[PDB]
Amino acid sequence: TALSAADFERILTEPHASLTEQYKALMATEGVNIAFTTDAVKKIAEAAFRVNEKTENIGARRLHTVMERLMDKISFSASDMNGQTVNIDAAYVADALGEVVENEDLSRFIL
Amino acid sequence: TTIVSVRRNGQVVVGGDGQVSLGNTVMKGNARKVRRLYNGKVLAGFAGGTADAFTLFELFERKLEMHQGHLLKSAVELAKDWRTDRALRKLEAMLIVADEKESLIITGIGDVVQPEEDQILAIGSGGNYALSAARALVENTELSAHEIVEKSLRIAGDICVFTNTNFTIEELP
Amino acid sequence: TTIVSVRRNGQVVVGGDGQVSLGNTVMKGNARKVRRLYNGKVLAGFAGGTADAFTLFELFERKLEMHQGHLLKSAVELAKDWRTDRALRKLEAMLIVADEKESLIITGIGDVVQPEEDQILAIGSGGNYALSAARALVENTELSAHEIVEKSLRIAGDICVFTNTNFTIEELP
Amino acid sequence: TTIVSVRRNGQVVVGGDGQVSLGNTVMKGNARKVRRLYNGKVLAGFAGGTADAFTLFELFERKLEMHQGHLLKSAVELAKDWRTDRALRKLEAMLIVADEKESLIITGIGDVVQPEEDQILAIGSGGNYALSAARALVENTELSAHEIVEKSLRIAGDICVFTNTNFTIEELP
Amino acid sequence: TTIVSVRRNGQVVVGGDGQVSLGNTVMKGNARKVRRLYNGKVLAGFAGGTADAFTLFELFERKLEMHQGHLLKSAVELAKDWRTDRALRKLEAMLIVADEKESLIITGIGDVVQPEEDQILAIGSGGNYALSAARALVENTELSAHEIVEKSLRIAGDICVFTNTNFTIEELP
Amino acid sequence: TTIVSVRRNGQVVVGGDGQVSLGNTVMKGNARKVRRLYNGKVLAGFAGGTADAFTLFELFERKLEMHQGHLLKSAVELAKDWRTDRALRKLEAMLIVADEKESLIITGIGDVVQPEEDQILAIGSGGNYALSAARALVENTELSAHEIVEKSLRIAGDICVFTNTNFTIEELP
Amino acid sequence: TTIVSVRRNGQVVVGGDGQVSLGNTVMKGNARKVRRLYNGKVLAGFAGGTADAFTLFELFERKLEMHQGHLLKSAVELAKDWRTDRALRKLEAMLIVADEKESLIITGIGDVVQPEEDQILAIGSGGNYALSAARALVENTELSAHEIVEKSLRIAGDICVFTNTNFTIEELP
Amino acid sequence: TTIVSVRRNGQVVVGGDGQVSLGNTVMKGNARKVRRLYNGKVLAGFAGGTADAFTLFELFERKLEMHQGHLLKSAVELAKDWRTDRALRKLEAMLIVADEKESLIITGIGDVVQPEEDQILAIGSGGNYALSAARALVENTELSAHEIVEKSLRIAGDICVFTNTNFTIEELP
Amino acid sequence: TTIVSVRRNGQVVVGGDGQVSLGNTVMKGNARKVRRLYNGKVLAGFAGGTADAFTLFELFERKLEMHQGHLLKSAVELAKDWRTDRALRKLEAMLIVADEKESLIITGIGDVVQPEEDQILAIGSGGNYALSAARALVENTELSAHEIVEKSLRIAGDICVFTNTNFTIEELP
Amino acid sequence: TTIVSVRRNGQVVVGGDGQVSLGNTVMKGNARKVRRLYNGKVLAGFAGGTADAFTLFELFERKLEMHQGHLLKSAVELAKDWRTDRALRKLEAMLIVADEKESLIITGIGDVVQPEEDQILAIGSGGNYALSAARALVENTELSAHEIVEKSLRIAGDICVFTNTNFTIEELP
Repeated sequence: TALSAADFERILTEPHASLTEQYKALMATEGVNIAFTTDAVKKIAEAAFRVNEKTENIGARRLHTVMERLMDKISFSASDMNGQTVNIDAAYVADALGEVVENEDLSRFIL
Repeated sequence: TTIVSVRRNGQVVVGGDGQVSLGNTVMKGNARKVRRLYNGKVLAGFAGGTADAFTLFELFERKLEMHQGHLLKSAVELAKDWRTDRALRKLEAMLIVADEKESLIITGIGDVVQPEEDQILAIGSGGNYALSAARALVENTELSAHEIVEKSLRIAGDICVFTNTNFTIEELP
Repeated sequence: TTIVSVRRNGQVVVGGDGQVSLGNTVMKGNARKVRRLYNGKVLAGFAGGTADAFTLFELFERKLEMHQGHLLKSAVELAKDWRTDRALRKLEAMLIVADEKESLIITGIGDVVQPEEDQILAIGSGGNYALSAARALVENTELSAHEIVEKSLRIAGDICVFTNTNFTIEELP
Repeated sequence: TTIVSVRRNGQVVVGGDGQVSLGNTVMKGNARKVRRLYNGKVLAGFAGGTADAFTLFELFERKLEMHQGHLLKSAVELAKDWRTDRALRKLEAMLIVADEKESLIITGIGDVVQPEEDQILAIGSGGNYALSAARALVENTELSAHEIVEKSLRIAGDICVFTNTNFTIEELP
Repeated sequence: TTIVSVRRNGQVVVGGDGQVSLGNTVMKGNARKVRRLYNGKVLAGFAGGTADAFTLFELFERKLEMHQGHLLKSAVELAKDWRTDRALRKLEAMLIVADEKESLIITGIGDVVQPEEDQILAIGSGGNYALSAARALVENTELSAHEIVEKSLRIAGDICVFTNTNFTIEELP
Repeated sequence: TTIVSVRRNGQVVVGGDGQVSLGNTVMKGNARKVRRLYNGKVLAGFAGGTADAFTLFELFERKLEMHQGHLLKSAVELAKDWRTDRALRKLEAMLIVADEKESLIITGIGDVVQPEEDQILAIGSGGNYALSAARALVENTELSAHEIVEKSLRIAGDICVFTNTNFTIEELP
Repeated sequence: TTIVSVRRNGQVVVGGDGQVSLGNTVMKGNARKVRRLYNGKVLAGFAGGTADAFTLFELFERKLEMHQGHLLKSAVELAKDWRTDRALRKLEAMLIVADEKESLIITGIGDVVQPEEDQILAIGSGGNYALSAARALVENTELSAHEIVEKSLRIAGDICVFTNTNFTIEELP
Repeated sequence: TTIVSVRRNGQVVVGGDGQVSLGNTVMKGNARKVRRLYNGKVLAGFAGGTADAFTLFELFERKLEMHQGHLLKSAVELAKDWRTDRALRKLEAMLIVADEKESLIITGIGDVVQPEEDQILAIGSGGNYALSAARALVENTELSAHEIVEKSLRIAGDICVFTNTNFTIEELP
Repeated sequence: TTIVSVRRNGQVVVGGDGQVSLGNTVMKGNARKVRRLYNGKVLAGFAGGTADAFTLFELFERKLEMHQGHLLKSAVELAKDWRTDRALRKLEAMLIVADEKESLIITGIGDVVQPEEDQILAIGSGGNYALSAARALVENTELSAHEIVEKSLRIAGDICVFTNTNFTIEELP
Repeated sequence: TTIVSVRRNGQVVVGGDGQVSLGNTVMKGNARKVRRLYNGKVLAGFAGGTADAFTLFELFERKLEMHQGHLLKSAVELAKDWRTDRALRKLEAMLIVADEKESLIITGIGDVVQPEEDQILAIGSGGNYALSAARALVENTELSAHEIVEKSLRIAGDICVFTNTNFTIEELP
């Protein structure tokens, strides 16, 4: 079966080497700790699902492209911010990527 | 044929009669002209002489079950298959397609048309007769999109000699 | 239209639909294409274009009036007003006329035609349909004239896009 | 053009647009296609070619004058001047005439036609559009004759490229 | 031609005359128009001018002896060979096919049609004449599907000038 | 349609009505006939029956967003795709394109045309009517290129039966 | 040809080109297509086939002679000689007639037409061009009738291959 | 168009008007119909509806700048591209080409024609008119090939409705 | 042409006149229309305008000298080359072929036809005339197949204007 | 054109006029219609509109200078290039070819025809006129094949409006 909103929430943590862990570790080596609250995991699974039902449904691999946009601000200046516990919550995730509405299909080629 | 579609109160109905005409004779009078697509997610009514009318239907399916049922995108993806260098033949028929979201009319020549503000669509010889009764009703009555399609179809079967009172109607949700 | 007449058991019946069609649209559905002439002692059903159909009819009537209603003679007299030097004017319309004794089919270029042995006559775009169905029933059932007429008419209204099902049937005691 | 007439509640209304179209261009837009005859006690609306439309109208008038304005008899009298030996001359035009008592549709090859039960009549390229819209409103609202006419006329002017929206409506107290 | 198929009491008959017409002349008058397919499992009658009429026949065989004689599937597999991007030419003919289970009509344009409730099928110029006599009989007599096809074929040979009384009938089982 | 383009005082306007005609009926009356291209750098108005009219539009885009929006070069690059050994089909339509620099008219047959000294362009059935009013104004009034396009379009909607007063106008800068 | 007439400020002007074209060649370029009638108190310009144009003209003149030059009554009297039993003979030509008080357009099948509010009339292949140009000028400038006529005539001679620029203009003090 | 070429006293002139006709209307009236080729070594005038008329022009260039400007050889090399097994489409146009040495007329159907003894060439609707005035002059006057082309073009613009007095002339050396 | 073949008493004859017609003129009047195939084993007569008539002949040869002269099989192998997906062009002609065993008629459209019980075959404009005389003779005389072909051909040359009395006959064994 | 070829006393002549017709006008009147092939070994005269007429000429050359000038074999090798599966286009023209040995007529449709006993060949609009005069002479005079061709050509130039008295004749040896 396909992966729902809830199914995208679990695949983000439960699996060994999940994206939540992989970034927790790849950013711990920089000397930085990061918290992935639960109300913020919902807004990443039900925010990568919103994109799969308005474009090609690439599946779980959608999470990678979403995370990479989220862990974009941190991944760059992580070294220059050694020893800090950043709280990634609903407020951060929300204003981390922006919004993604459909293209323009209509107004372009339809009379 | 006479294929009409009205949309009122989160309702999308699509009706059509059932007369297969050959010359000035009637070969089959029960024919289902409005079919369901994508597991029942979209409505499609066709007109334009069996063969082409059908292959146009199929081509829009192979486009829906390849775009997650995104009506508008499926429509344009199909239209673009005519507007290229190497054309996709040319079909003597047109379709009225609609799901919970949008409703359209696609021609086998390669064009997609959106309804006018009132959201009413009709096609086929008995087309404008139904479209005239529909607009009449929608603008002056409270009738449901189903009642209207039902009423409008009959008004058109009694004027068009290629349309009967034997119709099949489908609605969403 | 479809006008058919069967004669069986001292009964003569003339019936026809009521669809007046202008182009491929339908103007009137309750037309009376069969009427009684000469003090109701003779049946007349007409196909062809409306106007001519009526003039061809009104003409046969004046003839019937001048000839004590002799169906056969009146037809001939009328046909003879086309079969001469000074033409009468070709009418695009045919009549099926019948009285107690005879059944005849008169045309607008003047020529009276008698039925074949079976005594069945039919005219109109859906003529042959009614004719086929009628020949079948007369040859394979004990159905009365009236029933065969009624039955054939429908079988034909179902095939002809110009014939409806609103019938007008007249029989002759 | 588009001329339509609805009769309801002891009211008879005859309305029509005003577009005189030469070829695919428009010559006049404020044409009066409906006029009053016999001391304003009878309405007439005409479609078809301008000149013939007029002669067909002027002819029915002279008849009306000679018969105390009996709409029905005048119609027949005039039809009978085509349904004879010495033709009158086929006119490419139709009229819709109506007085307090009757509504009729006369053509230029002579033949008077009565409406179907609903008492609705329409002629012109945009006829059936007004006819559909009209049947819809008469069967599903309590709208007055006048309103139904006005409403249908527009619904049709919107579909026919030969019918505009400048209407001329006449009712009969 | 005139090809008709009736189905009554677990009986499936398929008849057709034998007149090969060229212009308004008769070239061959014995021709077998109804052939047997799949070792005698299915009946096929064709119409539409030799050549195409034949290549359509063959194409339906290469589809039966490639689908275990599954009429309906073979039909659609064939039809789909026209409704694609790269068409399969276009044939000026049509077939009436039927086995113990179902009966169909397949056109060389790419469409399959199922009978109407009565299960009667006819094709060719003499088509509707037979279809009219058939329905007449089926609905008003006890005659076997064979007797009916037989009777209906003759009624049609006496009206169509491209149909004779020299026919070949096949039935199942 | 009527598509017209005037250029006065560093102003480039391009207007067109919004009537999609099918036969002599009107299917859609709001249609945007003037669209924007290359992020809003160029104006394009089309005429010639949906499909082709559109694929001609697209093809000029794939040529602008492949030549840095150089109108003239994009035009000719497109035209040359018709003037070769292996043609690019043939389109039943034409475009009026214009940016701050130049204005043109490209036909789907493979030719590019530059305006005449006054810099006015019109296409479509209502074409010359607008072009006549335009030249009238440009040469005798001070009106802006927008006011003129606006005025000229209406003059043309009142004469062409395939042009309405429901238009969409775009200007640069 | 192109014949146009504008009336503004108690002035009435009728003007037209001078190109007599036989087939796609040109026979005469200095033709006078506008002339004065009834002691120069009424202007007449004619389009259509030469001869007919002339007979249509000479006819209106005799009428004008018999009715003290009443432009309106003369037109109607002449129209009525077509709108009757005994036809006059269809003439392929139109006239634009005008005197101090009225402007009118008369055709050869009998039917007088009045201008729309703006009081502008034009006929001929190049009619609508002059008409569009004229409407533009009358609605947007203070130009005299004469100037607008002169101006529109040219704008039309430039678009019509049958209209040249050699004009003949007549105004009515 | 009207394209004519006279040759007198080591002079080679090639003129042509400037009217682009669409239907019976004039779209552009300045158009350069005579262009220069091979750095100004050869003159080319075309006729036959833009598109093809142009692609024929280009194809003769790709043959000149591939054969050192050898007119005659370039001509034949081009002609031979039509006279093969695999044709080169087919063009609805023809060219008059001439350099200091020779002068020709090449058709997009694949043929090259040499003048007649007098060395005069004309093409297009206005063709023969110019060719008639040309021969008239060449044979009876001393006028230069330029004066003649100039004079002959006008004579042809006053007879052909598709030719104007707005021409562009080129000469060699 | 007129090509006829009779078969009586182990005799197979095949005659044909010799008139090659172009328009309504006669170009060659000796032409051999009946040729011998497979070392003299089979007779072939053609009709249908040289070119195609010939290429149909060759194609039946390349099939005989590839199937051991098995007429029937060679025929069908050829017919099947038309009834496939990728057609074999289409020939405007037909052949009458016959050896000691069988006799046939093959059309360049892809069909093979066997004679009727009497074993008489004719083709070409003069076809049926010969076929009428042939049947007349075979059924009422003792004449040899040769004498009959001879006699029938002449009867046909005297009625068909595209058939002469200059024929070439071949027989087997 | 008019192309004729007579053969008397080891003499083979082939004449033809020189009028290139375009519509009903004459473009070139000196044109050489009879050319020499294979170093002067064979004569060829063509007719049928430049282009095709020419490419048919070339294709017979590429076949002679590839078969040692063997007329008959070169002819058939060329004809066979049309009678195959993959045709060689189709040419609107025909040739009369003759060397010391034989003389033929080859059409660009794929057929070769040999003269009738008298050895006279003619083609083109003026064909039969020359062929009539030729046979007249050959059968009743002693004139040489050259004198005859000369004489016969003129007789045909005076009757055909597409043939002149400006001819070019070639003979062998």
